[PDB]
Amino acid sequence: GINYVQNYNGNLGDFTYDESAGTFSMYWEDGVSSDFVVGLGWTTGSSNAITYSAEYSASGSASYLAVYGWVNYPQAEYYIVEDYGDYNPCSSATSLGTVYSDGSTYQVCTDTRTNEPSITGTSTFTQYFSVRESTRTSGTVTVANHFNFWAHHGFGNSDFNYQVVAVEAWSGAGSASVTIS
Repeated sequence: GINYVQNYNGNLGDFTYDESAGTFSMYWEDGVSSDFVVGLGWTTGSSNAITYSAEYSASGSASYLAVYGWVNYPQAEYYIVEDYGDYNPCSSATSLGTVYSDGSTYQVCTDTRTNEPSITGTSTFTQYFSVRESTRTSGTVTVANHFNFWAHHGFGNSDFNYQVVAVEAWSGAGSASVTIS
């Protein structure tokens, strides 16, 4: 029951959505050289499972097909990356382990962003990432398995701000078309 539309620089590409149908698409087939994050979701996140289906094409693009959201305190930005382009965030970040969920292992890592854009303006926050090793573009994400693993490493696992299925990119070109079931 979609009630939040995520649009962070959606203007850099062609973002279309229908909250009633639970569908959206994003074309950035001419390329982008700045960050966008677009998607559909809920004003308050939870640990309920999310089922989605997508056509996602982002080879040669620093991009993610991800469940994305925030925790108010301790302030954290989080990603459960189902598929991605050229860039793996865990290659550079502090490794936390591996979690197994919904048919694959996920590399888990963390990072700290200082004086960067956040749900409160500009601030310092922690990032948690689960990056799928056998990437896919459809399935169920049992969000609770990721939240419970990250909670061992300081993730607040309560006091949630928004949560969306999102497409992000900051370079390259591609397209995406997603349905949330």
